[PDB]
Formats: sequence, C-alpha cells, structure tokens
Amino acid sequence: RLLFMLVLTVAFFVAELVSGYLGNSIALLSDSFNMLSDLISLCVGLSAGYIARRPTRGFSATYGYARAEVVGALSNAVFLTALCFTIFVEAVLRLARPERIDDPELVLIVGVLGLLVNVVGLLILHVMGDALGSVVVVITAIIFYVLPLKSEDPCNWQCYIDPSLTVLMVIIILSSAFPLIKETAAILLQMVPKGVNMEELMSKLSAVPGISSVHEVHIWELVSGKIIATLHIKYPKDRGYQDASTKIREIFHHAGIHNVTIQFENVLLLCNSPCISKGCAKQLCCPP
Amino acid sequence: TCRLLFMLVLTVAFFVAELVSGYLGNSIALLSDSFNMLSDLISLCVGLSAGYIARRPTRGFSATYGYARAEVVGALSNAVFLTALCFTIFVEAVLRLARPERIDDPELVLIVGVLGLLVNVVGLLIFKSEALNIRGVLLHVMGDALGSVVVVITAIIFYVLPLKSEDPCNWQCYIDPSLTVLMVIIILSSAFPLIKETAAILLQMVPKGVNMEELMSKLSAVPGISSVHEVHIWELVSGKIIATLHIKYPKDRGYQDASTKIREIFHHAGIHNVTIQFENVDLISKGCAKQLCCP
Ligand SMILES: [Mn+2]
Repeated sequence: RLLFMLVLTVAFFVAELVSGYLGNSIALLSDSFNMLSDLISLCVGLSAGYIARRPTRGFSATYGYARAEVVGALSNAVFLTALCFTIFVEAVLRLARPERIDDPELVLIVGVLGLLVNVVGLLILHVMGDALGSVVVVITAIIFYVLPLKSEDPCNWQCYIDPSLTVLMVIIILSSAFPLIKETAAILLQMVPKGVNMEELMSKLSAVPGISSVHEVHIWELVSGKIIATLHIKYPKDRGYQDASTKIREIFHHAGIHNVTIQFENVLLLCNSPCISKGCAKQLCCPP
Repeated sequence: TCRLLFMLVLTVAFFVAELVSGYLGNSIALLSDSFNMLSDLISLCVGLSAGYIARRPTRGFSATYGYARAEVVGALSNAVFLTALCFTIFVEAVLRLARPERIDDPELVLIVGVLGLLVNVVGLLIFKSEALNIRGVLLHVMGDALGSVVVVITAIIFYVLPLKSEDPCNWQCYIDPSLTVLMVIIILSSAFPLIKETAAILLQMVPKGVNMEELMSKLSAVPGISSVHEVHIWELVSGKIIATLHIKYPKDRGYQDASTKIREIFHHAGIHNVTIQFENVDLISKGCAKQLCCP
C-alpha cells in the first residue's frame, strides 16, 4: 500500500518540480515542495514500521530506534519550514516584479494530476494543506487559460494572482507545521507528556504510606505510547519498600506510565548516591 | 552570547538596507538576492532562542531534566534548515546550468558581494551543547560566506571581460552555477556530521565517548550481581550521561556491597547519573507488556 503511494509521490514531486521551473508558477513549485515533504513523511513512516517489527536493541541504541518517528517528524517539519521560507521569498520577489506563466496548459494539467494524486490519499490541516495548494495551482491556470494575455503584453491582475495565493498557501502550511514542530520538540526535550499531569501524580506519589521523600522524578516520552519514568524513593529501612513499590507502580500504571525504575534510596532529604565523589556535582542533572 | 547578539544586530542592520522610507517604491532591486542573509538572520534568531531557552532552570512540572537539550534541538533544526536551503540552491543552480544566465552589471554585484563577505568574515573571526548550537550558526554563516565568495568570483570574471550583449552566454555564464554547486557540496559535507551527531544526542543512543564493550563486561564481573535487564544509557547534553540499570541479587545478601561497585564502574566510564533498581531473585499486568520499551 504505502510503497505505491511513495513511488507515485516521488514521481509527481519530480514532475511538479520540473513543471514549476519550466512553467514559471510558484504555486506549482509550492505544491512540489509540499509533495516532497509528503514523500519524506511516507519514507519516515515506512522506516518507523520497519523498525517497529523486530526491535533492534544493542550497544548503540539501548532504547532502540523508536524515537526515529519523532526525529524524522521534526526534521521533515523543519525542512518544510525552510522550503516555505524559500517559496515566500520568491513570491515576494515576484510580487514586486510580476512574472507571467508561460505554460498555462501544462501548469493546469500538472495541477489536475497532482490534485488527483493528493486525493488518492483519502481515496484509499495538512491533508487540506496539500489538497488546497494543488487547487490554487489549478485556479491560477484557469485565470491564465480563460481570459488569457498575449505574449507581448505587460503585467495585469492575472500576474499578481499566483504570488498572493502562494503566500497564503505558505501561511497555511507554516501554520499547520508549527504545532508539529512544537510537539516534536517537546517530545525530544524530555518534557513531561501532555497526557501526564505530573502535579497530581507527584501528589499521589508523596501520599504513599511509608515514603518519606521523593526526588529526581524524571518523566519523558520515548515515542507516542511509551512513557518512561525514573524516580527515587526514600524508605524508612525498618519498615520496607515492597508495598510502596507496588503502590507506586499502580499509580504510574493508572497515569499511563508503564516504565518505572524506582531507586529506593535508604534513609537526610538529599540523594544518597549523587556520584562516587563530591566533585560530580557539576555534572549531575538537577544539581543540589 | 554577546557576540551572537552583535552578529544579529549587524545582520539586521545590513538587511534593513532595503526598506527605505522615501516614497512609492522599495530599493530598486538590490534585494533580488539579499534574502541570502535573511536566512542567516533566521538562523541567528533560532540560535538565540535556543540559547535563551537553555538557560531556564531544570525544574517545574513540565521539563524534569530542564531545557538543557534546547541547544541540541536548535542545532539540529539549524542544520536541517541549512540542508533545505542548500537543496533549494542546488536545484536553482542545476536549472541555471541547463539554461545559462548572464549578469546585468558586475559593479553592483561585486560591491554587494564584498560587503556581504566582510560581514560574514566578521562573524567568522569571533574566535558543549552550546558548542553544537554555535557550530550550526557558524556552519550557516560559512555557507553564505562561500556563496558570497562565488558571487565575488563571478563578478570579477564578468568585470575583466566585457561580454557584450551581441555574443550569447559563454564559459563565463557557467562559472557561477558550477561554483555554486561545488559550494553546496562543501556545505552539505560539512553539515552532515552535525546532523549525524545531534541525531545521536536526540534519538537516544549510547554516547560516543561511552565504551559499552567494557561497561557490560565489568557489570557482569562485579560479584554480587546475578543478572542485568535494562542498561539504558543515553546522553542528555554533552557531558551529562544518564543510566537506568536494572539488577538482580540473591535475597539473603543485600545490594549494598554491589551498588557502590556498580556506581564506581559507571563513574569510571564517565557516567554519574545512574538509577539502579535492584529486583530481587526468588531463587502491573501482562497486557501492559506491549507498552514497555523492552519486550
Ligand atoms: Mn498538492
């Protein structure tokens, strides 16, 4: 399924890239860049599926390459942002010095076929983000198709209709992609996942019976679905820690965190094992 | 920080040279390729924002490790931005190789190219997640410096020879796109290590400095330990490596003797962040076994 979509997207990205420069239409170039980003996303999803089956641990990636989806998503979003910045500059350059579409027919045909390939995805807002760019290409083509302009006549309204719609499409694509950048960065910055409410989680954690303190509660998301929590507990050492460990595990299970590595430091409110020597303080995370 | 700020101010001042107040009209086409430094402006803004975010304290119930990795994420973002711009420049140059393009007037292009080269070399001569971020910003400015070098070179070549409009394009026309392609190759080659390293800091992998080949051997060798389950080693920022080892032990003898030995081994390997969970040996569910990190 996805391989056929990938080959179609690659072929038509190349086709639109060749047509836009040859046809002198920024909207076509914008759609070509958008389909290049779409094929990059498809390749990222294929790689994610491949790595998901037969997980590959080892001495290089102890967690496996599960973060590949997130890293590829961030990289693709930044790539699309840079391509959108380039397209915005070119529109602005061609907004002050208007340029004519040399091949309205070819631009129209490539836009129609790109719109068909863009709707095949739903025939099996980013999805709107690509479909609408294709329809902008078409729109410009008809404006240059019906009521055309002779090859030896200056710029008219028909000329500034392509750069304006291209700027609007760039705005739409950037608005759809910036939240993706924010979410991927939050995942990659080891920020607490959106679903997890660490405030009440820490309250419940401090309410467990026989727990005197709680520190170094590191919660971060590996991938969409796997949340990893590293936590340090202090136990009285004449009572024990088994019941407390079970209760803490149940709490983290209720919150959706199944990866817990509770270190039950002995009992006075600081970490009992910062490092081997006092000189490790600058390197320890969250210095005391 | 201060040097990055001064670079940003200089780039702003030179770029704003197009938005004259005057009257109807904007700067008579001296901005046709002035956005080559608006890209540097954007990269500088990204670097400064990453630096500002990184300074935030490693506390609060939204980032338990703190925004220390903001510099690494900004470096990766800047590297990918530079790669995308280089791809676009390469595509434009390739389209120019098939269709030769002349230069309108070597004088103005040479003058603006010399000014841009001077700005970029002021930025270059300023002379460790911050090392990654600066490496990205310096990569971007070096990229535009190479672009300014190629525009200077094509301008001089078009200056010595007249290239009257009667004659079509000659080797002079192809001098610029070919040098642009070579410059793009150089920038991409320089940028690829940056991405390949920042994607190791992100996309959690064993740190390059860490030599796990002997780490696992020593962890097996230390007496008192009966097995090891999840040696999760990853790098938050350069110099801060975190470990999440799981360990078993005979129930009768506590983990006290072996915990200090494990911590000392990890410290000798340059790992000071270790969270050892000691799961005893008898000698919440099973549906959740699909949501773990190790099956
Ligand atoms: Mn499209």
